[PDB]
Amino acid sequence: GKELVLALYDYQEKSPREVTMKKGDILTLLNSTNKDWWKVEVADRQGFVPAAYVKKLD
Repeated sequence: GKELVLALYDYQEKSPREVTMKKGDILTLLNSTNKDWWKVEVADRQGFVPAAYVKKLD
């Protein structure tokens, strides 16, 4: 993924495959094939966060 999304809420990772984000963060959308969990890159960290908690910038 190369597109960006905006974190709508803070989100602390709850499992090994998740990643933490803060509201306002601009993340790189890595994979949105799953309806519920999108893989994103926050700073230099990658992982899944709830899809509904981020908003595509496009």
